[PDB]
Amino acid sequence: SFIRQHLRKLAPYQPILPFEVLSSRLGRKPEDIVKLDANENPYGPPPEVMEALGSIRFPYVYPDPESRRLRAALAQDSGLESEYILVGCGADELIDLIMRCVLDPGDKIVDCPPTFTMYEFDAAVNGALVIKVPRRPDFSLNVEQIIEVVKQEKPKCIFLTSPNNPDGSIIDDDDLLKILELPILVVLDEAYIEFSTIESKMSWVKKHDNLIVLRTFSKRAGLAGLRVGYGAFPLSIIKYLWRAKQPYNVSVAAEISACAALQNPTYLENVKDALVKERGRLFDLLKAVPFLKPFPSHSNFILCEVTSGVDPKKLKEDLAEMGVMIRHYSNKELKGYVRVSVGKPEHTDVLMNCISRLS
Amino acid sequence: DSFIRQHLRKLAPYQPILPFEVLSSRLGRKPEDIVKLDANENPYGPPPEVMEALGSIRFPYVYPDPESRRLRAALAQDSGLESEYILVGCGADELIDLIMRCVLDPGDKIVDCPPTFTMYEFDAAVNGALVIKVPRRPDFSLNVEQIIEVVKQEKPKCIFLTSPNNPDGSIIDDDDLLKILELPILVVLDEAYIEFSTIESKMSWVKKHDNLIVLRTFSKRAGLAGLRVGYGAFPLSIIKYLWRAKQPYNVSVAAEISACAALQNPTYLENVKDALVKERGRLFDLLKAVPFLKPFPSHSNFILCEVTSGVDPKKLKEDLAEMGVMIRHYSNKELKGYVRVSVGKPEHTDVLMNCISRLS
Ligand SMILES: *[C@H](N[C@H](COP(=O)(O)O)Cc1c[nH]cn1)c1c(COP(=O)(O)O)cnc(C)c1O
Ligand SMILES: Cc1ncc(COP(=O)(O)O)c(CN[C@H](COP(=O)(O)O)Cc2c[nH]cn2)c1O
Ligand code: NA
Ligand code: NA
Repeated sequence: SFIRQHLRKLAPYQPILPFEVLSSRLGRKPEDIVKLDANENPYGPPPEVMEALGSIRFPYVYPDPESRRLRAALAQDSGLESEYILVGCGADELIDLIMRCVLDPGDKIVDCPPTFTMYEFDAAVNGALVIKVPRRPDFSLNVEQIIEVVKQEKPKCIFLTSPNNPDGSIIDDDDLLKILELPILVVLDEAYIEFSTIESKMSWVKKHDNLIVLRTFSKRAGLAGLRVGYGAFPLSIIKYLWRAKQPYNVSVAAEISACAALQNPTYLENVKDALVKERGRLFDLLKAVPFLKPFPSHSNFILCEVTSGVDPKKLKEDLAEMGVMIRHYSNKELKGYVRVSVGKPEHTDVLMNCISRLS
Repeated sequence: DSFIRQHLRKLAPYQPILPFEVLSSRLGRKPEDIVKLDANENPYGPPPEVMEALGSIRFPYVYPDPESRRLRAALAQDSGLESEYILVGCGADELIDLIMRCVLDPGDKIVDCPPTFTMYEFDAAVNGALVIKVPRRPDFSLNVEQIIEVVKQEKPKCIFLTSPNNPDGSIIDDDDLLKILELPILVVLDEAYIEFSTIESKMSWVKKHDNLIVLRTFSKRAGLAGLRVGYGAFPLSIIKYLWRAKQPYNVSVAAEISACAALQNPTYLENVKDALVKERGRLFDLLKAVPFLKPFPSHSNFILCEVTSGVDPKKLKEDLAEMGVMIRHYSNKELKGYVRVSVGKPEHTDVLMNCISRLS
């Protein structure tokens, strides 16, 4: 085989399926499926987006390789100069790009599960070796053990999600600053920060040349399908990433949609506020379910430990049969939980109705 | 001193081109007053079904199908090849890079046959592979006897072969391709421009050659370069592993929707292809009459010219840009002596020739 040896036993990522595919499999129209498994924004993007997408002037022309219009808009949005900002085909592209540019095969990376499964997946694809330092029972980082493995094994980078996926807890500044004192590249993933009251740390990259901060349009801004994310990078790192990055992965539709979304700050704030409001209602409803233990969250989702002998995978599959999709991941660190995205109030109501009829 | 991998600290960047909105600002001209013939884009745009579909996307806020299965079903119908052999990429660019990422360890070797598409050498450098060059012959044909000899000597993992080639447009004949396929190497045949030729696609060959991959795109004939959607035919023993290593969601909803829509209008696709083939012949004869340009025959939607008579090819390209016409010049050893002119509308050719006369 021509395939690289380390890929021959790669464990694949476990993606989820969209409405058009779910319809065929569940026997339901898309409008008759409640989809709470990928932290998507059920309100969709501001109306400016579909107006812009239906009037793209140059679909036949390659996109701007420098995404300079969006980066100017992001400099306005973030307060960080555009020289520090890269745009990616989702935050996913930037996670992978960082690893491709920093990790030689055999280099080590620290991961803190339970967390976003793409870090371990991307490390495996790139031939890096993962050092797992598990989070504490309250999902907080074990900084003492992070420091120890960093001293002992000299990993090159660590990814840290805040608000974390899948539980939604936030990393306190002092923990992050303690890790930034180490000779390691820290990538702070702020994919869900808009659902919190915490300020983005994008500006910190000007004071820490071993910090990257990642963001996305996929969740709050309702553009998951168009694939557009971004990040703040130290100038000493971004100069090399520019040279190694693929020229045209950010499509014209991605750039146009993100710029259009930013033109409606009132819509973006209102949908965010609606989702934050429903998060509290959903939490209280799930807490009353005898076999679910929800955790507090600053994101647009709620993690539930499944208790009382209930099979968490079967719970997820049973709800899917009933027309409601929630997230279950089959690996050792996550298989005991289910993760419920925050949707419209009527989506929560359907979910709780289905839960009440289980078994 | 730096977190960046050592081999990337010396990387030569790719030289991309700029879109109309950036050109307008840089040149001080409206886009309608800029003639853009530097990236093999289709000036007619995609079939009208595409902008209709893009304006009515139902679920922009939902992740796309990680398996792009609706488009792959349509591509199976279009190509006659079963969908299990077909991958969809964020442009053919994604598939070129994906192949290299899955097949080349650092230090592994790839054969390249310049002058050709510069992304092969760029992607090889980014992935830490070693490029083994077998230059094409003076008529741009492959040197099969040298490819055979170098494969035995260097034991490379793969070879990329463009047909119609970028930047000259010549085609690889079946016997040369078959001889190369007998070698212990992965052969990637890049058919990005095949629709502008009279040659049939070889996607079906991957069912009998498990060391052949065939790449295609919607960016050129189908007018979807900005939406980023390409595809390829892969042996089942290779595709199984590419599926596992591929990023889940790089093919956007807009990419899948636009490509499916384009395929609903075969008449439009044929008519714009025929208009571009017709203008290719007219453009060739006009360029041939320019004393300091030597155009080469082409089966694609572009014409390569050797710049002769002591004329600076880079300055020619930059002077034309100052007049509002963009053609391709690439600054590397094998390509710097040429300019490449994409085939546009007849009126685009006419502006180009006016500007050439004003330099001459
Ligand atoms: C968005 N993650 C989403 C949920 O994935 P999962 O936790 O259920 O496995 C969807 C996704 C996207 N790629 C893989 N899964 C996300 C991203 C990336 O979002 P974009 O690429 O769309 O910008 C990055 N970082 C985090 C923490 C999350 O949750
Ligand atoms: C032989 C060949 N195979 C694949 C692609 C990629 O097509 P996609 O499906 O990804 O759109 C191209 C496109 N080449 C264009 C001219 O590039 P140029 O020759 O350097 O001027 C534009 C481009 C895209 N990426 C870098 N350049 C090509 O010619
Ligand atoms: Na409970
Ligand atoms: Na001539």
